[PDB]
Amino acid sequence: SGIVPTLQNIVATVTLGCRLDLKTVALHARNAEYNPKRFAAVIMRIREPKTTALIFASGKMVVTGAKSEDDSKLASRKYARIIQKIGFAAKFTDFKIQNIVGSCDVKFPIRLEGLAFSHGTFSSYEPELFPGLIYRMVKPKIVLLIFVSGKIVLTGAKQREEIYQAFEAIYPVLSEFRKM
Amino acid sequence: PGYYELYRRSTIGNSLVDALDTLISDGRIEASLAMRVLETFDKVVAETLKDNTQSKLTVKGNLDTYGFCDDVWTFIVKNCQVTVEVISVDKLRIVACNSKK
Repeated sequence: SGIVPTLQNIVATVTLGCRLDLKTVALHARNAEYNPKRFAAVIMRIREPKTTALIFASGKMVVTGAKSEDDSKLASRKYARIIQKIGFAAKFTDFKIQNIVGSCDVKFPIRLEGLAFSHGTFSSYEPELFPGLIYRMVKPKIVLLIFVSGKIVLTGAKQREEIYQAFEAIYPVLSEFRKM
Repeated sequence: PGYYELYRRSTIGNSLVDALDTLISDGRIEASLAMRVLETFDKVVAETLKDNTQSKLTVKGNLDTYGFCDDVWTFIVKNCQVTVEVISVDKLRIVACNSKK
């Protein structure tokens, strides 16, 4: 294909192994918002790497927004370090990436309804609901959002390799339905 | 069944606390009476700012820190432009409460 999808977002979970007083975290950490009435967790953001963590009373958290596996682990470590610095027996445990999202640009337009009619068992296209075509790939198990513009969204991957393999697999069919 | 107390941290509210404390130290009033004045103050400020305020200013700058706890927003804006009715400000702390119950 000659193109390599760009990783745009990585979601990871981390068990800090120790109960937390969310009310206290929200009070001593900067850039933290806590509104239990709507979500039972403290939302905290940091600038390097630019990410957002969801911290729970159970001591477990979700780190989002990271653009690489390293930034994800690194950011996760900083959040844990803050929880500690606040006064908890937090530890960096069970780090695990749960989802990777990537995007592409094949540069050419795509006749989506032709692609949907051709691959009916994998794609759901109804512009009324959503402008992009939803392609549910089997191997690897990656969901793609194909747009008329040639823009491609790939998600559902746990290894960055799946995004790459998903894109290579779809390129031929994308090319086949190129508007030209 | 009351009003926010953040306004007691303002220039006029802090001055009232000062005046109130001198009368307490002079033994001219009881602390309870002072507290009751402060609680009336909270109401009066909320009503005066709501009915006798016309100005509309705007702040533009870099959000250094934000925070949201207990239905309160706190923001520290650095290197910003405050325009009233234009003012350059190195740092500005903003503490705000919900307009709703």
